Amino acid sequence: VLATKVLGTVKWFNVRNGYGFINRNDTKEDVFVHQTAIKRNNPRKFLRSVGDGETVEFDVVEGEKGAEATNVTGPGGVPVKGSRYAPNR
RNA sequence: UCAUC
Repeated sequence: VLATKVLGTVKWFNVRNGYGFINRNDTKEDVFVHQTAIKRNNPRKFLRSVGDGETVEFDVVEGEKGAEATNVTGPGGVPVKGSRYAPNR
């Protein structure tokens, strides 16, 4: 873990490919986010996702190809909103 | 991992 409970804005997230990027609000740098790194998914949606432009809170770790987000939630640990491309329950 | 579901 390189940083804990960092706030960020999802740059974009591709539901079909299962990944995207988050822009850190502190450093304004992008970090990779994989679908499996989402800790609190939207219980009202199917599939694992975050939605473009959403505010998220996460840890930062060193990944294979640059820094990565893990333990992704909404701010204060609440569920994420998820992607418009992820179907609703 | 910069995609364009």
